[PDB]
Amino acid sequence: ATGRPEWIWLALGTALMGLGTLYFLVKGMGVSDPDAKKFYAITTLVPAIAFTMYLSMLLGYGLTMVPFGGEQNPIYWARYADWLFTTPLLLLDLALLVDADQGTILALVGADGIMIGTGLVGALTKVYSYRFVWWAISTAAMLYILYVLFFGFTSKAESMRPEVASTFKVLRNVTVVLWSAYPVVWLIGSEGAGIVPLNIETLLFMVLDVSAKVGFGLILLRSRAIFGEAE
Ligand SMILES: CCCCCCCC/C=C/CCCCCCCC(=O)OC[C@H](O)CO
Ligand SMILES: CCCCCCCC/C=C\CCCCCCCC(=O)OC[C@H](O)CO
Ligand SMILES: CCCCCCCC/C=C\CCCCCCCC(=O)OC[C@H](O)CO
Ligand SMILES: CCCCCCCC/C=C\CCCCCCCC(=O)OC[C@H](O)CO
Ligand SMILES: *C\C=C(C)/C=C/C=C(C)/C=C/C1=C(C)CCCC1(C)C
Repeated sequence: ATGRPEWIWLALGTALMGLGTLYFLVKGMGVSDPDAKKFYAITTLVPAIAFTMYLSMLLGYGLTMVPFGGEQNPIYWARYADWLFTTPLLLLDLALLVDADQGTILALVGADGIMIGTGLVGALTKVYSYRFVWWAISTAAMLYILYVLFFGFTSKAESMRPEVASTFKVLRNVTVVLWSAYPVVWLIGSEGAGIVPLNIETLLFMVLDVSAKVGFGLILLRSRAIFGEAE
């Protein structure tokens, strides 16, 4: 409904995830290389899931009211349903690019699950001061992920094919900068201190989400690093 001022950004987000899904879908037709097919499958699913959850927030299904600080506070819980399934897939794109081992993949996906899950608990907590305890644990799990992407993945990438290493380093830098903004927006927005209003908070997440999913995919899927070395 248009009674919520943030609706314009939810509608724009819905449209851009939908167009991004359609573009990757058609671009992925004809790809027969089995390696490339993995990356197209992982990367096309990411905006498709986000499309459905931006639509649920636009129509009002993905919104709940949570009492804290005396007031009833609108909390879009569908963001966490979105991020639970899309953030592991983005990490898989990076780990498959560098041929990460299985133990490291499991550690990354597990820390990511702890990240989003404790962020969800913090979003729905009724005692104000406890919301920030959960924010801190979630941020600690994120810092572990960022550490592994630098001091574990970067070291191996330098020992692989040059195009793999070069594409990895670009996507790593994009991920580190964009993921690090998310905890800041939560802390000063309606889920945390309440300094920035919800309509502006929704704009900022919309720009971060499209850049981290559609922009990330455009860089990856235009690279030759996703094809096997063939003659
Ligand atoms: C790829 C090309 C596209 C480039 C696009 C990049 C733009 C990102 C914008 C961000 C935040 C905008 C923040 C706007 C803040 C307005 C809030 C305000 O000023 O409200 C006044 C208030 O009533 C009294 O303080
Ligand atoms: C206006 C359009 C709105 C947005 C569109 C609606 C999205 C939700 C619907 C469908 C899922 C469609 C398929 C998603 C799975 C794609 C996976 C893929 O492309 O895999 C390629 C691989 O190479 C194969 O082996
Ligand atoms: C490789 C793995 C691929 C993973 C593919 C999975 C994508 C699932 C997508 C979307 C719908 C999300 C639906 C979430 C359901 C929430 C419904 C609910 O619990 O509502 C409670 C209550 O009724 C109201 O507050
Ligand atoms: C690498 C990724 C880093 C992610 C983790 C970085 C955490 C730092 C955040 C916040 C302290 C900001 C102030 C919190 C106190 C809010 C009360 C207040 O002073 O109001 C705000 C003021 O108006 C305007 O700064
Ligand atoms: C879909 C796009 C991406 C990059 C999503 C990123 C989400 C996070 C980095 C979440 C961060 C949080 C932390 C670490 C602190 C509490 C709140 C969050 C769950 C938003």
